Amino acid sequence: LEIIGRPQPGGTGFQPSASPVATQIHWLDGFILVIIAAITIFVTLLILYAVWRFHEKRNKVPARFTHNSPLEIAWTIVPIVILVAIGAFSLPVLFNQQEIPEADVTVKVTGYQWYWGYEYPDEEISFESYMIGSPATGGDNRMSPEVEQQLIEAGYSRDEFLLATDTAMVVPVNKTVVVQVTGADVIHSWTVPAFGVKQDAVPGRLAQLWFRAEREGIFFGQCSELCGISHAYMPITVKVVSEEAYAAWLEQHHHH
Amino acid sequence: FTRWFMSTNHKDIGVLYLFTGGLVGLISVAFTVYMRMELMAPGVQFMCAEHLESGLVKGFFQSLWPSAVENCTPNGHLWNVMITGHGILMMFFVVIPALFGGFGNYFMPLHIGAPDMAFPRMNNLSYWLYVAGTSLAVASLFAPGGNGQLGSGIGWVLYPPLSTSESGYSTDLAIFAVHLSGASSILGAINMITTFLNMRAPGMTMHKVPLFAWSIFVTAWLILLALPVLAGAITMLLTDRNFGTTFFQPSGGGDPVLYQHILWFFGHPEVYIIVLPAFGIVSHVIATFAKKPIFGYLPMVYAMVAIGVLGFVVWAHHMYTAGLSLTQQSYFMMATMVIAVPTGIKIFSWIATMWGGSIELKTPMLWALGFLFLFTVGGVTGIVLSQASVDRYYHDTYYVVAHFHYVMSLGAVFGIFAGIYFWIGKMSGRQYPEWAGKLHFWMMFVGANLTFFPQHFLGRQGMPRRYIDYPEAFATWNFVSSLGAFLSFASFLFFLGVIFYTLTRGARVTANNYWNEHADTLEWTLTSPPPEHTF
Ligand code: HEA
Ligand code: HEA
Ligand SMILES: CCCCCCCCCCO[C@@H]1O[C@H](CO)[C@@H](O[C@H]2O[C@H](CO)[C@@H](O)[C@H](O)[C@H]2O)[C@H](O)[C@H]1O
Ligand SMILES: CCCCCCCCCCO[C@@H]1O[C@H](CO)[C@@H](O[C@H]2O[C@H](CO)[C@@H](O)[C@H](O)[C@H]2O)[C@H](O)[C@H]1O
Ligand SMILES: CCCCCCCCCCO[C@@H]1O[C@H](CO)[C@@H](O[C@H]2O[C@H](CO)[C@@H](O)[C@H](O)[C@H]2O)[C@H](O)[C@H]1O
Ligand SMILES: CCCCCCCCCCO[C@@H]1O[C@H](CO)[C@@H](O[C@H]2O[C@H](CO)[C@@H](O)[C@H](O)[C@H]2O)[C@H](O)[C@H]1O
Ligand SMILES: CCCCCCCCCCO[C@@H]1O[C@H](CO)[C@@H](O[C@H]2O[C@H](CO)[C@@H](O)[C@H](O)[C@H]2O)[C@H](O)[C@H]1O
Ligand SMILES: OC[C@H]1O[C@H](O[C@H]2[C@H](O)[C@@H](O)[C@@H](O)O[C@@H]2CO)[C@H](O)[C@@H](O)[C@@H]1O
Ligand SMILES: CCCCCCCCCCCCC
Ligand SMILES: CCCCCCCCCCCCC
Ligand SMILES: CCCCCCCCCCCCC
Ligand SMILES: CCCCCCCCCCCCC
Ligand SMILES: CCCCCCCCCCCCC
Ligand SMILES: CCCCCCCCCCCCC
Ligand SMILES: CCCCCCCCCCCCC
Ligand SMILES: CCCCCCCCCCCCC
Ligand SMILES: CCCCCCCCCCCCC
Ligand SMILES: CCCC[C@@H](O)[C@@H](O)CO
Ligand SMILES: CCCC[C@@H](O)[C@@H](O)CO
Ligand SMILES: [Ca+2]
Ligand SMILES: [Cu+2]
Ligand SMILES: [Cu+2]
Ligand SMILES: [Cu+2]
Ligand SMILES: [Mg+2]
Ligand SMILES: [O-]
Repeated sequence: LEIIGRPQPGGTGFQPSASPVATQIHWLDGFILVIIAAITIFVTLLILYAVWRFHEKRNKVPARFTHNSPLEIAWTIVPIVILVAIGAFSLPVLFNQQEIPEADVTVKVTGYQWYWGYEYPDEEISFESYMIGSPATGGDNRMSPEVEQQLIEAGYSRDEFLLATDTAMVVPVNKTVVVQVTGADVIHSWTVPAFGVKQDAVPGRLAQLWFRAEREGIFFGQCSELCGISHAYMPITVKVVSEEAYAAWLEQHHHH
Repeated sequence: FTRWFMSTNHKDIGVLYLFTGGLVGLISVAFTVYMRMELMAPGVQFMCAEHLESGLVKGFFQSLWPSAVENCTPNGHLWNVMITGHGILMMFFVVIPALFGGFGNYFMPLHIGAPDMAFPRMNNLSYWLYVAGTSLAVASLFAPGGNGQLGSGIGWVLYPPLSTSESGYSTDLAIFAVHLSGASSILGAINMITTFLNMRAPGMTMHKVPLFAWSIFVTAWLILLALPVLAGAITMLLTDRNFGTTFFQPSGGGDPVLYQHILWFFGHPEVYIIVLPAFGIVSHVIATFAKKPIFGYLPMVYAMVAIGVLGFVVWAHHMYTAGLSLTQQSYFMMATMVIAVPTGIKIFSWIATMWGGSIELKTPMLWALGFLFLFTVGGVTGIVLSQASVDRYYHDTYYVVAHFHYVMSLGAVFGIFAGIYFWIGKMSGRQYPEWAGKLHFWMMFVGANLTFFPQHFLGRQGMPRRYIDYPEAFATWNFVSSLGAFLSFASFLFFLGVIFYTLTRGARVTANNYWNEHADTLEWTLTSPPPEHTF
């Protein structure tokens, strides 16, 4: 399996997209980025021009005007129009994001200090996920020869330290996955950047998210609500595989 | 003598606020230097559990030298205490005390021709509540806290149930600290509002009040509505921790998300309380050094009033991933976007003030020009984050950290520096050396941009907030960001040198108005410094 959902050295962009929702986010952000870079460059060029054109050695008697009504009507309406354009493209994206479709696969995620518990209610499967290198695996949340060995044996490298977990949430490609997120002790937050999803794990509440992964691979996330001393050390691994590789994984969990 | 600390004159309280805010700012900036030392490289090298077994002072100095990973057991609790302490100090005990308690107490009465605040003894009490709060905040760092260590590692907004489960009583000291800070702010707001309405000089109609005084006035109203709410929110934390209540605990029918609504109902107004007096200072500074009256004085006033009001109906943009329904998410995103229109009016009117003027590029003007550019960078990423669909990715990442450092530490802080260089001659009778103010500006301009612009990249790559350590791939831009913070720190030590030089041996100020005629408010008609008893 290819490692796809991961930060890359020196990266300045988004993590690669592996869901339609993530693709929408990349487009909406790129659309807004061109606009706000245009606004910022515009404002900056105005300031640099005004400082150059009206420097005291070049303009020695200052004007005195304090109004210009065509300009003020312009610079009030054009922002309003820019923002309405942004809202028009971004509200559909928000609506696609938050309207939960019908699940092909259903996973119930519980956040703990400091690890994640997964249950597949249709399959009567449940397990816990700890960072490779956490105390659960024998470590103390730092790199070491033993931790590097465990990463290799699990199919990763030392580069995936702090992202890779001992167990992964396995899902089939091109299926609608609905995840139900809650917290067991404090608030945590479950996210996978490559899927464009993030949902807080609040004790006493069950909240839902959805994704449909569009290619196979490995995708990482990290807990995203400060939860205590090992907030930095309770990540998320998602493996997207073929329909029958997924069934194979299911069957390996079935007790006869 | 301690005749400074018992003074009730608004000028002396303003100076006490300025200096205290500056000292606390130095402490909190020092925390960030340590933070960025640990973030400079992946793996944990400084915040080792091994350093706890030594004493407080010995373990301190061991903490500042790097260890190899194999000899360093990561101590995430110390990281969480440092960043919590850094944020609490900034948001409650540094920038509002400097802008509002400092420049507000000193110059708002001068700007309206008032001899003093309406309740001078209330003003002196407000300063001591600020120092009491500051002392509890610092004491909490050394009190028994989470995980059987010292200090509270719960973030500056104290989300439950983490904040109500954290062991020890360090968190209780932090809550008391925030109580005292709100009390100090409420007394100040009462004084500003009474003085503004009741003690203007004869002839000083409200449409003749200078913009700075307006900004303090609007800020004082936001305080009166926002801070009592915060006092409620955090008292409920105190009663869940200590008096058996269950407001935020699901076992007893509570809801942790209820706390977030109450807290952010204060939490967003808090940032407009921070920045409005900086808006006021930018207007005075830009008018002076463009040698041109402010463009659109009345839209400037109304835009500040519009921003202040809208700031109270947008709070849940801090909660897009906390379980808001689609309808709430769509409202708060649209209400938040509106704030860009009044703010843009002020940005464009500051450029319009420069336009057609005769521009003098002295140090206060450099800070104000930097403000215009850098506040715009921070404000447009705030608009990005307002899109809940995109905040899904950016929430709790360093893209948020980049946003709010551009509006706060390259925005509001630039307004603080613009004010200090603008007014130090008027307050002290001594003038700063021009070349050093310019060098301070350019060192801070380069360093602060190197510090925080790469955090946009880290956020886009998915780096979460409040992490002691990070995956290897985030190393490059974390390294650049730490170099920028070290340069920024150098620029601030140099600034403290510049202030020390100015006050002990700076060129003597002889003029009442040592700038020019377009510094046209009443403080420039008085001596430098103004007489002990005004108007
Ligand atoms: C000085 C303090 C300050 C100020 C002024 C602001 C101003 C704004 N902020 Fe910010 N913010 C913070 C301090 C501040 N903020 C802090 C501390 C946090 C994190 C809290 C925490 O979690 O710890 C935060 C986080 C925060 C969030 C939550 C993000 C998250 O946690 O995921 C959001 C949501 O939208 C937000 C948006 C905005 C917007 C829309 C503005 C607007 O007011 C900005 C408007 C300004 C401009 C837009 C630029 C000028 C305008 C023009 C040039 C006109 C043309 C522009 C357009 C048409 C776009 N900020
Ligand atoms: C005013 C607000 C303010 C200011 C000025 C700063 C200044 C800095 N901050 Fe930040 N910061 C916060 C508000 C601020 N901060 C908040 C609210 C949080 C959230 C905490 C949490 O997560 O709970 C935070 C968290 C935060 C993080 C994320 C931590 C994490 O998620 O783990 C980082 C990362 O490096 C950071 C670094 C810095 C650096 C390097 C500086 C500076 O070193 C940059 C350079 C600035 C200077 C050199 C001087 C600044 C001037 C003054 C402060 C004026 C006082 C002086 C006078 C009156 C003379 N701080
Ligand atoms: C104006 C005043 C501002 C004060 C700023 C103080 C700056 C101090 C810089 C710290 O020095 C570096 O710290 C790194 C640790 O982050 C070390 O990383 C190296 O050494 C570590 C071992 O401790 C390894 O784990 C790292 O991978 C490796 O990059 C490195 O040797 C060391 O030179
Ligand atoms: C990082 C911090 C940021 C720095 C903020 C800027 C510092 C503010 C100015 C310093 O304080 C001033 O110092 C003057 C010293 O010359 C005093 O003059 C005083 O001098 C005599 C005593 O020295 C008094 O009798 C007079 O009333 C009075 O004119 C003046 O009162 C006082 O306000
Ligand atoms: C811990 C942080 C460390 C930060 C390091 C700061 C380094 C400071 C550089 C010192 O050199 C200074 O350069 C000034 C500017 O060139 C000189 O001003 C000289 O040049 C100016 C012209 O620019 C004149 O206004 C002055 O009168 C004249 O003294 C000044 O003499 C000289 O001492
Ligand atoms: C922790 C870091 C601490 C770093 C603190 C450094 C900040 C203090 C800068 C002091 O610089 C002074 O600036 C003056 C310029 O304003 C110079 O006067 C020079 O310039 C005047 C001309 O403007 C002459 O009249 C003077 O005689 C001549 O000495 C003076 O030499 C120089 O020392
Ligand atoms: C009281 C409570 C504690 C207060 C904390 C503030 C402590 C800061 C002390 C800084 O004092 C300055 O130190 C510089 C030397 O280290 C001197 O600049 C000198 O060195 C600069 C750099 O070379 C030159 O530009 C200048 O010309 C030259 O005056 C400067 O005169 C002097 O005033
Ligand atoms: O993604 C497209 C989106 O379109 C519709 O959503 C509308 C909604 O119906 C209207 O009330 C409007 O005000 O908001 C949305 C604008 O996109 C569909 O209802 C929705 O299911 C679909 O995802
Ligand atoms: C594919 C690389 C994207 C790099 C974009 C950098 C985003 C920087 C955000 C800052 C916006 C301020 C105008
Ligand atoms: C202005 C937006 C530029 C386009 C964004 C790139 C899209 C990234 C994902 C596309 C991959 C589709 C499978
Ligand atoms: C309790 C098991 C959770 C999954 C652990 C790792 C996933 C195994 C890989 C599944 C098929 C990959 C091709
Ligand atoms: C001189 C006191 C200001 C704080 C300096 C920042 C360094 C903090 C080191 C923390 C050491 C852990 C006990
Ligand atoms: C090669 C052994 C380590 C050399 C680097 C030590 C850097 C220590 C910097 C300490 C900074 C104190 C604020
Ligand atoms: C005695 C328990 C603490 C009570 C604090 C105030 C509770 C009222 C909640 C009001 C909700 C927000 C204003
Ligand atoms: C964003 C602030 C930029 C302001 C332009 C400064 C140009 C200064 C040129 C030198 C002036 C004499 C020192
Ligand atoms: C009279 C000379 C102008 C004073 C300029 C002082 C600052 C020069 C630029 C410094 C840039 C530092 C990065
Ligand atoms: C590979 C070790 C990197 C060590 C870099 C330390 C740089 C310290 C920068 C201090 C600069 C202060 C302005
Ligand atoms: C200025 C108000 C912005 C609102 C806008 O983004 C959307 O509501 C339009 O569909
Ligand atoms: C592919 C194997 C499916 C086996 C199925 O019966 C179990 O998941 C039910 O416990
Ligand atoms: Ca490190
Ligand atoms: Cu967690
Ligand atoms: Cu966490
Ligand atoms: Cu807000
Ligand atoms: Mg969060
Ligand atoms: O905010």
